[PDB]
Amino acid sequence: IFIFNPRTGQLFLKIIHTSVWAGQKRLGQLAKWKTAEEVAALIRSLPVEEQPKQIIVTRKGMLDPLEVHLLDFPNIVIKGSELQLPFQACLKVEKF
Amino acid sequence: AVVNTQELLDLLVKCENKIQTRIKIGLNSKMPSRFPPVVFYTPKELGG
Amino acid sequence: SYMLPHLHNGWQVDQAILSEEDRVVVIRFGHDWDPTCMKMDEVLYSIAEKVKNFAVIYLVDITEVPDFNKMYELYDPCTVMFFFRNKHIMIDLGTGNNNKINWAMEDKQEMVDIIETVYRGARKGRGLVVSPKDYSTKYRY
Amino acid sequence: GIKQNKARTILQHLSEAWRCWKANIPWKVPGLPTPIENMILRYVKAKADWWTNTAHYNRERIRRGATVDKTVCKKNLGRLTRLYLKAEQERQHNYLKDGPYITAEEAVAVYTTTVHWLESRRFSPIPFPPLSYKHDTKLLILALERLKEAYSVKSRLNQSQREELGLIEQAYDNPHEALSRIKRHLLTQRAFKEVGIEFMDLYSHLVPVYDVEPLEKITDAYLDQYLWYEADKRRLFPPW
Amino acid sequence: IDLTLLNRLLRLIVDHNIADYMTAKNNVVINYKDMNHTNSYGIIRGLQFASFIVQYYGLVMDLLVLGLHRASEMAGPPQMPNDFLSFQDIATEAAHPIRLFCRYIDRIHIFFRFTADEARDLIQRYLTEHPDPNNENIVGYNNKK
Amino acid sequence: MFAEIMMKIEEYISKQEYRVIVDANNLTVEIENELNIIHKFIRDKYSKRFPELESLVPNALDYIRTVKELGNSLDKCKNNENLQQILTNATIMVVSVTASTTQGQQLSEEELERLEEACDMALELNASKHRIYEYVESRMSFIAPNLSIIIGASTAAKIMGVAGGLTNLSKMPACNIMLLGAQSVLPHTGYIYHSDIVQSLPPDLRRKAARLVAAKCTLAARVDSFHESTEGKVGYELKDEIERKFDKWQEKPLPAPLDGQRKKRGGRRYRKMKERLGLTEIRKQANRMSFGEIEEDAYQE
Amino acid sequence: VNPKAYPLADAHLTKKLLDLVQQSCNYKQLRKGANEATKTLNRGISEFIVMAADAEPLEIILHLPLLCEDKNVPYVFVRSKQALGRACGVSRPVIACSVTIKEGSQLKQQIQSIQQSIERLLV
Amino acid sequence: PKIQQQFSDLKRKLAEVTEEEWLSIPEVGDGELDMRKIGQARNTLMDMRLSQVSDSVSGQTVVDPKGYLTDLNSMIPTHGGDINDIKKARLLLKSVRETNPHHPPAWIASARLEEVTGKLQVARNLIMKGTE
Amino acid sequence: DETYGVNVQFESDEEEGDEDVYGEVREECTLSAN
Amino acid sequence: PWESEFIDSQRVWAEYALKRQEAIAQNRRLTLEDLEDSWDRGIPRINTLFQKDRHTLAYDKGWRVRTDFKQYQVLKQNPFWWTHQRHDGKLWNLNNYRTDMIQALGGVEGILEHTLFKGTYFPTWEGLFWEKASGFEESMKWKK
Repeated sequence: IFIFNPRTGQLFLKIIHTSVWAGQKRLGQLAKWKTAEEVAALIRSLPVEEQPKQIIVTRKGMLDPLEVHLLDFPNIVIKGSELQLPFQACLKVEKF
Repeated sequence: AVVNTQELLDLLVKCENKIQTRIKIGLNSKMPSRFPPVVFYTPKELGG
Repeated sequence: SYMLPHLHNGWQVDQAILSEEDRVVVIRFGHDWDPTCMKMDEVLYSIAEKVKNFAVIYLVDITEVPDFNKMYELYDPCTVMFFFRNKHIMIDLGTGNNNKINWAMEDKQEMVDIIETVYRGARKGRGLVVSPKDYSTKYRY
Repeated sequence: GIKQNKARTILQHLSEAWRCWKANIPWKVPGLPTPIENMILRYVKAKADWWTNTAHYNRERIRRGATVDKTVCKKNLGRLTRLYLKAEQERQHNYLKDGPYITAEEAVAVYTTTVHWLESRRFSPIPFPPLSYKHDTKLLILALERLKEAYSVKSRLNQSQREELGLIEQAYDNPHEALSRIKRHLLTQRAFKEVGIEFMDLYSHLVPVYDVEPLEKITDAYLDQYLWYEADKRRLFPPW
Repeated sequence: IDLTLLNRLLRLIVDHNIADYMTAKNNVVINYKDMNHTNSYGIIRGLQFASFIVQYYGLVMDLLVLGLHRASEMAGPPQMPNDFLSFQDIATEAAHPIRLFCRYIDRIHIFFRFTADEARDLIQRYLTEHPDPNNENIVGYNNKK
Repeated sequence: MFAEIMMKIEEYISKQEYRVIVDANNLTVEIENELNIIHKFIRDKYSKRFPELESLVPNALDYIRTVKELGNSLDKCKNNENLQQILTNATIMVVSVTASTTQGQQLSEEELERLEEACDMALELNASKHRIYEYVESRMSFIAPNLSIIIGASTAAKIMGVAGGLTNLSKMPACNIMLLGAQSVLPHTGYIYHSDIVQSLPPDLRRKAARLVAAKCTLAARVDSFHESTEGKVGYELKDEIERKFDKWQEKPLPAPLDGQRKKRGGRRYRKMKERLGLTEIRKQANRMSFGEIEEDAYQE
Repeated sequence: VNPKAYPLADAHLTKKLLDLVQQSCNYKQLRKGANEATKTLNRGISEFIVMAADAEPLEIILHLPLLCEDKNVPYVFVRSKQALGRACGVSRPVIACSVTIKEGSQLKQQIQSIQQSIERLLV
Repeated sequence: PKIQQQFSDLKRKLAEVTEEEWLSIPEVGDGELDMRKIGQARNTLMDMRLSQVSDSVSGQTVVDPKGYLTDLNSMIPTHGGDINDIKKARLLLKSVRETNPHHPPAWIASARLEEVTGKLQVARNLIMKGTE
Repeated sequence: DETYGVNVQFESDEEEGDEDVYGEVREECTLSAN
Repeated sequence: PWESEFIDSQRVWAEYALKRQEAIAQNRRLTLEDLEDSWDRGIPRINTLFQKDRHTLAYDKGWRVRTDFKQYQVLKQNPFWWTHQRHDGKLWNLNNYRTDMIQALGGVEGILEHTLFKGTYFPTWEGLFWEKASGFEESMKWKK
C-alpha cells in the first residue's frame, strides 16, 4: 500500500505478505476491506497532529470501504482521483 | 375474463377494501372517515 | 383441575406477589369452572414451565379471595394481572383499560410475549408497558 | 395420601395418550393399571370424536367463508393434517389388505394398450443418461436452478433448507461428481428417506406439500429435467 | 396410481433402472410431525419427476379414453405429427365422435360431435344400460350457474 | 463327500476331533448353492409345465415342494391339504388362479420322474443341511459356547476352523477376527460380516457392527479358550451388550430475557465475532431505496 | 485378587511398572489394549506385557501369558486396570499394555531392569 | 349425557384397583388373518402377468448397473484438484487476466487451470479471447 | 520476457442485466410387441 | 387482453421468422435494433431471445407442468403457477401504471404534500434515499 504525502514526501509503504492471501479462502470481500482496514490501522497508529484530513484513493474501488473503516474519523475527506500516479514505478526501482 | 366477470370486480374491490381496512386499523383502531388513498397507492420508492 | 397453584385468601395472594424479586407474578383472578378462565388457564398451563425462568403463575378464585374485587376491579370472568416486585404492571393492550388482561387469549405465544414484555419493562422499571400487539380488534379475517 | 405425586403424572399420561392418538402410534403403558388405562382410553376416544368433529366443523366454517383468525386456521390445519394422514394411512393399509385394486387382466389390458400406442408411435425408449451425455450439465444446471427458485426472500431458512442450498451450490461447483452421484442413485438407490408432508392451507381444500431429502431432491430434479427433455425429444407426450 | 403398474408402464418408456428408481421413490415413508406411514399405493406427487409420472399415466388413460385409433388420428402419423387441435384430413377429423381432446394434468376436455344417428344410438345404448323411465337424468346434471 | 462327512456325523450323534465340525460346516454352505443349482435345474425343466411358479413361489424349497406336489397335474391346487402344509393360502389361491390359465404343456413320464428325483434329492440336501446344522450347533455349543451364543454356532464353527481352533482363535486380536474368512463384492469383510446378526440392521449400519461383533466374540473366544463359563453366561452378557448397542444405534425453559451487559471492549476477537455473521456489508446502495427513481420494472418486487 | 493372575507385582514393583509404562506412553513405546498387546507379541516387537488382575473376566487377557511364553516375553499383572489405564495416559481402564522395542530408545535400561525384575516374580 | 355421566362406569371400575398399583404408575419420561399376504400374492400375480406381457415387448432399454458403475469409476479424475482451492485459483487467475489483458501467461494460466479441471470449451474460448 | 511482478485486483465486477452482452439473438431401437 | 396478446404474438413471431431468415441471408445475428418494435410482445416474449441463459432454456422441457407441480413441493403459493419469467418473459408491464399512478395522485410534489417531506427540509427530493430496515439498532436483522 503506497501512502504518499505530497507535502511531506513521507511515503508509508505497507508490505503485504504473500501469506496474507496464500491460503486465505476468500474473495475480494476480504481484499478491499483488508487494505482499507490496514490503512485505517496506520491512521489509528499515528498521533492526531500527524493524521491526515484528506485521503485520495487512486483506484476507485477503495473509497467506499474507506468510508466504512474510517467512521472513527469523520473529520477526514475521502475523495477519488482523476489523475492516477504510477507507484508501480516504486516497485520497479530495485531498493523498494 | 375479469372485465367480463362482474362478481370478480365486486370481489376485487371487496378484497382491496379489506386490505386497506387492515392497513387502516393497523394505523388506528378507530375506523376513519375519508381516509386518503395517497398512502396506499403511492409507490414504495416515494414512501407509500 | 389444574397443575397451576392456587391462592385461597388475601395473605396468600399478597405474599405470593411479595415472594418474587426477579420474576413476574402472573395472577389469574377468576373461577376455575368458568369457560373463559378454563381457556386462559389452559394457556397459562401450556407456558407455565416455559416462562419459569422469568415468571410465576398463580390462580386465584374470586369467591374464595373476594377482597381484591373492589381495588383491582375484578368484575370480568377472568382477569390476568401482572406484578413485579410489589408493583402492579399495567399494559397498554389496546382494550381501553391497561390494568388487567380481562379476556382469554387463545395464542400461548401472545401470552409468552405479554409476560416477556412485562418482564422487560418491569426490570427497566416501567409501571406501564406496551403490548407487542394491539388487542382492540380481534384480527379475524 | 397421594395427590401431589400422581395427579400430575396421570395428567401427563392423559396428554401422552392423546399425543399418541394424534400420531397413529401405539400407546400402551405397561405399568399403568388397566382401569386407569381404560378411562384414559375412554377420554382419548371422546376427545378423538370431538376433535374430528370440531376439525370438520371448523373446516366447513373456514371453507364456507366464515371469519376466523390465524390460530383457528393454524390449529384447524394441524387437526386436518393429522386426520387426512390417518385417512391416508388407512387408505395405504386398505391397499395392502385388498390387493392391487386393478385386476391382472385389467393391468395387462392397460399395458398392452400402452405398448400398442408406443409401437404405433415408433417410440424409442428413453435410455439411461450416458456417462458423457451431451446435455447432462445443461439439465443439471436447469435442475439446480429450479431447486434454487424454490427459495425466496425469507432470510430465515432452517437446517435442511440451507443444507439444500449448500448441496446445490456444491453441485454447482463440481457438476460431474454431482452427475456421477445422481447416476449412482438412479442405478442403485431403492431405499430412501422419509418424505416430509404438510398441507398448504388453501381454504377450499388442503394441498399436500412434500419435502424430500435434498440429495434425493437433486437426483429427482435431474431425473425430472432429463426425462422431460428426452420425452419432448422423442415426442412421448402427444399435443393434447 | 398402482406402483406395480406404474413401474411396468414406465419400463416401456424409460430405462428399467430409471423406472425402478421412480417407482421405489414413490414407495417411501411419508412423515408429518409425529406420524408417518408407508406410501405404497399412490404417487407422492411432490417428487420432481412426478410431473412426468402424471403426464405419462395420463397419456395411458388418454389411450383408454380415446382408443388407439382416435389417439393415432389425433396425434397424426409419427413421421408428420399433428399439432394440438389439427388432423391430417378433415375426413380424419370427422371420422369419430371425438373431435377434440385436451388432457390437462388430470382434467380431460373432450369435444364430441354427433349426427342425429350417432347421438340417438349412443342415447339408446345408455338407456339400455341405465334406463330412465322417470326422466330422472335432469336432477344431478351439473350446470354452470 | 456327503458319505465321508455325514457318516462321521452319524457316528458322532450316535455317541450322544474338530476337523469333522469345520468340514461339515463347509459342506453345508456348499449344500446351499448346490441346492441353488438343483433349484435352477428344476425351474428350467418345470417351466414348460408351469411357467409361472417361479414368479409366484420364488423361495427355492417351497418351489421344490410345490412342483414335487403338483407335477403334470395342476388338479392338486383344488382342496389340497398337502399343499396347505407348504404355501400360504394366499400363494395357494394365486397358483390355483394361474393354474387355471397356465399356457403350459404337459411333461413326459421321463421328464416328470426326472424332476421327481431331482426334487427328492433336493429335499435330501435340505434335510441333510439341517442335520448338519443341528449337529454343528450342538457340538459347537459344547466346544465354544460363548462364541456360538454371540455369533451363531455355524459362523462360530467357520471362524474357529479357518483360524485353526480355539487356542489359535484366542491369541488373534479383534482386528483379525473381523477379517477372518476374507478373500467386486464388499472389501475387508470376514465370516462375521455375512452373519445374520450383522445383517439385522441397515446397510450403512453394517461395518461398525462388524467391529462390535468381532471384538466381543474375541473376548468370548478367549473366555472359552480356557474352560470357564461352560454354561455360557459370558456369551449371554456380551450378546445382551451387542444388541443393546444395536438398539442404541437404531431408531428446557426459555431463558430470562435479560439484555447484554454489553460489549464494552472492541477490536480483536469482536471484529471476528461480527466477521462471522454481521460482517463488512455493502453499507451503501444495498440498504437503500433511492426515493425518486424506480430502478427496476415497477411492481416486480 | 484373582489366583490365576500370576505373577502379581507388589506395590514397589507396580509403582516402577506404572512409571515405566507412563514413560513409554511419553516415548511412544506403549501399545495399550489386549488386542494391541496380542499384535505386538505376534510381531515380536514387545519388550514386556503388563496386565490387570482386576479385569472381569480375567481370561480375556489370560491368553497373553501363553503368548508371553511362546515369544519369550516377560509378563506381569498389575493390581487394577484403573491405575494401569491412568498410567497409559487415558482415563479409561486398560487391562493389558505392551511396552515395545524401539530403535535404541532411552528407556532400554529401565526396561531391561524391569524385565529382569518381573522375570523374578514368576517363581 | 354429561361427561362424568359417561365416565361413571370407568370411575366405579377404577375404584377396584389396589394401592400397590397407584404409586407404581409410571410417568411419561420413557384364527388370525394376515392381511398383507393376500395383497402381496395378488401383487405378484399382477407383476407376473405384466412381465408375461413385457417378455413380448422387445425394444425396451435397460443398462447393466454393474457395468455402468464400473464405467463411472473409470471416469473419475485422478488429478482433478482441490475443489475449493480450485475455485480460489480460478478467481485468482480471472482477476489476473482481467486486470492484465496484455499479459500472455495470465491467459495461459487461466486456460491451463481450465484444462486441468472442469471442461475444455471454456478454456478454448478463454485462449481465443487471449489470442486476440 | 519474464515480466516477474504483476498486480492482481480482486473485484466484485460483472454486474449486468442478465440479457445478452452484445444485444444479439445468439442461436446455435423402438418398442415392438410380438 | 389475451386475444390481443395472441394475435400480436402470432404476427410478431411471424415477423421474427422473416427477420431471422433475412438475417441468416445476411449471415449476421438478429441484433437489438431489429426486433426493437417487437419488444414487450409475443407470448414467449421477444425479450427471451436476448437472454444469456436462453440456450440453457432450450433444454428445459416440460417446465410448465413443473411450475404447476411446484405447488406440491413449495409451501409458498405461486400466483404465477402458469408461467415463468425465464421462458415466457414478463407478460405484463406496469411501469406506465406507476407513472400514471404518480400523476393521478397529484404528481410527485402533490404526493409529497401528504408526507413529512417538507418537514425534513430537503431542498429537492431527487438525490434522496431511504434506508430499508436500518432503524436505530444499526439493523441487527441477525440476532438471537
